[PDB]
Amino acid sequence: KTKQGVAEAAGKTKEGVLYVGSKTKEGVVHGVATVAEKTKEQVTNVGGAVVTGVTAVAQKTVEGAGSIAAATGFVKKDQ
Amino acid sequence: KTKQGVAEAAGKTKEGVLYVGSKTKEGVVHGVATVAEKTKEQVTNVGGAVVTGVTAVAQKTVEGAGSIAAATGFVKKDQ
Amino acid sequence: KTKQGVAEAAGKTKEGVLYVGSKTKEGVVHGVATVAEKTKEQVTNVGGAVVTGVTAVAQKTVEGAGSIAAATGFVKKDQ
Amino acid sequence: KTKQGVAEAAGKTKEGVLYVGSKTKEGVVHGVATVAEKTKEQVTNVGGAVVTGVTAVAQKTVEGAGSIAAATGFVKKDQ
Amino acid sequence: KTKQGVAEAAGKTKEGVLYVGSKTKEGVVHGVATVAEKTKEQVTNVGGAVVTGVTAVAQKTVEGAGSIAAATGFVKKDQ
Amino acid sequence: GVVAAAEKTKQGVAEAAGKTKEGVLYVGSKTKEGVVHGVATVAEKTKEQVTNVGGAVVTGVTAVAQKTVEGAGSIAAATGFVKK
Amino acid sequence: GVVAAAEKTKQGVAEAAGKTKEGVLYVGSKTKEGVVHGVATVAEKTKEQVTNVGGAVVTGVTAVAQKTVEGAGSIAAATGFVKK
Amino acid sequence: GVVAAAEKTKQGVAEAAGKTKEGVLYVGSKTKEGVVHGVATVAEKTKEQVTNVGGAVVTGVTAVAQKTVEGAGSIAAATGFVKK
Amino acid sequence: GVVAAAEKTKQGVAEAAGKTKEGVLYVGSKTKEGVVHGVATVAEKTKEQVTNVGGAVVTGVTAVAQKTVEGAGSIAAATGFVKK
Amino acid sequence: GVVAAAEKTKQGVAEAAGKTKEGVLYVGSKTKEGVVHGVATVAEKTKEQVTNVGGAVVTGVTAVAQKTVEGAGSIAAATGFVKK
Ligand SMILES: Cc1cccc(C)c1NC(=O)Cn1nc(Cc2ccccc2)c2ccccc2c1=O
Ligand SMILES: Cc1cccc(C)c1NC(=O)Cn1nc(Cc2ccccc2)c2ccccc2c1=O
Ligand SMILES: Cc1cccc(C)c1NC(=O)Cn1nc(Cc2ccccc2)c2ccccc2c1=O
Ligand SMILES: Cc1cccc(C)c1NC(=O)Cn1nc(Cc2ccccc2)c2ccccc2c1=O
Ligand SMILES: Cc1cccc(C)c1NC(=O)Cn1nc(Cc2ccccc2)c2ccccc2c1=O
Repeated sequence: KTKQGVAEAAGKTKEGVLYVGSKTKEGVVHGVATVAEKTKEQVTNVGGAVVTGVTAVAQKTVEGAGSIAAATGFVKKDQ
Repeated sequence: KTKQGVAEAAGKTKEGVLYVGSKTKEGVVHGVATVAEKTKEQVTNVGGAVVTGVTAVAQKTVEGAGSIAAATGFVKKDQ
Repeated sequence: KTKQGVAEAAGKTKEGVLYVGSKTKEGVVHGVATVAEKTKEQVTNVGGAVVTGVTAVAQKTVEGAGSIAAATGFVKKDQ
Repeated sequence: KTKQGVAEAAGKTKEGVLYVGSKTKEGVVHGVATVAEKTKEQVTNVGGAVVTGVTAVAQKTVEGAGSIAAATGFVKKDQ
Repeated sequence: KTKQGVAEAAGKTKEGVLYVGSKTKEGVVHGVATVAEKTKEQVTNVGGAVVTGVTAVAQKTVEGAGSIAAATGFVKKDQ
Repeated sequence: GVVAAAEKTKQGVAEAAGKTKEGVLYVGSKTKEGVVHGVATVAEKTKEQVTNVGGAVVTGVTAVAQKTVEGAGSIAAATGFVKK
Repeated sequence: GVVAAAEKTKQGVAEAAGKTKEGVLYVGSKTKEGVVHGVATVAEKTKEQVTNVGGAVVTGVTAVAQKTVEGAGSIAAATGFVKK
Repeated sequence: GVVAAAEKTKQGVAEAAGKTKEGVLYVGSKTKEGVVHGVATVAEKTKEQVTNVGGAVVTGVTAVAQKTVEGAGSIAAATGFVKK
Repeated sequence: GVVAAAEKTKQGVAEAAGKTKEGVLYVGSKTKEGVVHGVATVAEKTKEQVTNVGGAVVTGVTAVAQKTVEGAGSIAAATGFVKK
Repeated sequence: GVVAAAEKTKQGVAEAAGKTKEGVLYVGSKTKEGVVHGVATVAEKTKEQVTNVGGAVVTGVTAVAQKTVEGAGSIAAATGFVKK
């Protein structure tokens, strides 16, 4: 047997109130807040990559090798 | 047997209130806040990569070798 | 048997209130705050990489060798 | 048997209030705050790498050799 | 048996209030604060690496040899 | 007077404002005003006798959460002769 | 007077403001005002006798959370002759 | 007078402000005002006798959290003749 | 007068401000004002007798957290003849 | 007068400010004002008798945390004839 990333909860009672709960989070992006007020942005681009936004990426994979989650704002000119 | 990243909770009672809970977080990005007020930005790009934004990347993988989570703002010209 | 990164909690009572909880955090980025007020930025880029933003990367992997979590703002020209 | 990075808690009572909790943190970046006020930045880049932002990287890996968590602001020209 | 980086707590009582807790921190970066006020920065880069930002890296690995956590602001031209 | 001008450009923005008053903004925030969370009570054999004559009595297991803006929040108020 | 000008450019922004008053902004924040959290009480054999004559009595297991802006927050108030 | 000018540029920003008053900003912060957290009480055999005549009495296991802005926060107030 | 100018540049910023008043900013901070944390009480056999005549009495296990801005925070106040 | 100029550059910033008043900023800080932390009380056999006539009495296990800005914080106040 093998357990990985497992949340387990067990409870037992006779009389009263019983609460049992389990939660799991794998590859989760939570709570991203961004505010821009009275911001001046001037961009001149000639054949390049410019990124000034908000990016939130969450990736979960099983048995995956060589995977890329996020590749933002790049110039790739391989031969 | 083998346990890795396992959250376990157990409780037992006879009379009263019982609370049992378990939580797990693997590859989680939480609580990213960014504020830009009265900011002046001037960018001139010629064939390059410029990144001035907000990036939040969370990646969880199993049996994955050579994986890249985030690659932001790069110039790659391999031969 | 083998335990790694395991959170365990156990409780027992007869009468009253019992609280049992377990939490686990692996590869977690939490609480990133950034403020820019009245900031002047001037960037001139010619074939390079410039990064002036906010980057938050969290990566969790199992059985993964040679993995890179974050590679930000680089110029790579391998032959 | 072998235990590594294990948080364990056990409690027992008959009458009253019992609280049992366990927490684990592995590869966690917590509480990063950055403020820039009335800051002037002028950057001229020609084929290089310039990084003036905020970077927070957390990586947790098992059975991974040769892994790099963060590689920020570099020029690599291997032959 | 072998224990490494293990936090253990045990408590027993009959009547009253009992609190049992255990915490573990491995490869954790906590509480990084940076303030720049009225700062003037002028950078001219020609084929080099310049890093003037805030970097927080936390890496936890098991059975990993030759791993690098952070490599910031370098020029590598190996033959 | 407030004047903003932009002449002979390719892309131009000219904004002029006399008086400006900003307001409140909440982006990805959580608020808790007057919140009761997680109350557990266990009673086995409780004996209670109450004799109330012209008054306010609050007994037992009571959980009250109140949020008042332009008024008063009371649990037990035994008053008299409230005028105007 | 407040004047902002930008002449003979490719990209130009000209902003002029006479008076500016900023406000409150909450980005990714949490607030707790008047919050009761995590109360546990165990009672086995409790004897309680209350004799109230023209008053405010609050007994038992009581958990109160109050948030008042322009008023008063009271738990037990035995007053008299409140005017204007 | 306040003047800001930018002439003969490729990218130019000209901003002029007469008077500026900044406000409060909370980015990734937590606040706790009037918070009761983690109260545990165990009572086995409690004997309580209360005789109240024209007053405010608060007994038992009491947990109160109050947050008042423009008012008074009281637990037990036995007053009289409150005017204007 | 306040003057800011930038002439004959490639990238230029000209900002002029007459009067500036900064405010409060909290980035990744925690605050605790009027907070009760971690109170444990164990009572086995408690005998309590209270005789209240025109007064404020607070007994038992009491945990109070108060945060008042423009008012008074009281636990037990037995006053009289409060005017204006 | 306050003058800032930048002529014949490639990248230039010219900022001029007449009067500036900075404010408070908290970056990654923790504050504790009026905080009660870690109180443990054990009582086995307690005998208490209270006879209150026109006064404020506070007994038992009491934990109070108060934070007042523009007011008074009192635990027990037995006053009279409070005017204006
Ligand atoms: C809650 C409570 C219980 C028992 C004893 C008392 C004194 C209180 N407190 C208050 O009534 C507070 N109050 N007073 C007034 C004014 C007023 C009250 C009664 C009669 C005539 C005028 C009021 C008017 C308009 C909207 C709200 C309110 C308010 O909220
Ligand atoms: C809570 C409580 C219980 C018993 C004894 C007392 C004194 C209090 N406190 C208060 O009533 C505080 N108060 N007073 C007034 C003024 C007023 C009160 C009563 C009658 C006429 C006018 C008021 C008016 C408008 C909206 C709110 C309020 C308010 O909140
Ligand atoms: C809480 C309490 C219990 C018993 C005894 C007392 C003195 C207090 N304290 C207060 O009532 C404080 N107060 N007073 C006033 C003024 C006022 C009060 C009563 C009657 C007429 C005017 C008030 C007016 C408007 C909104 C709030 C308030 C407020 O909050
Ligand atoms: C808490 C308490 C209990 C019993 C005895 C006392 C003296 C106090 N303290 C206070 O009432 C403090 N106070 N006073 C006033 C003024 C005022 C009070 C009563 C009647 C008329 C005017 C007030 C007005 C407006 C908003 C708040 C307040 C406030 O908070
Ligand atoms: C707490 C307490 C208990 C019993 C005895 C006393 C003296 C106190 N202390 C205070 O009431 C302090 N105080 N006083 C005043 C002025 C005032 C009070 C009563 C009646 C008329 C005016 C006040 C006004 C507005 C907002 C707050 C306050 C405040 O907080």
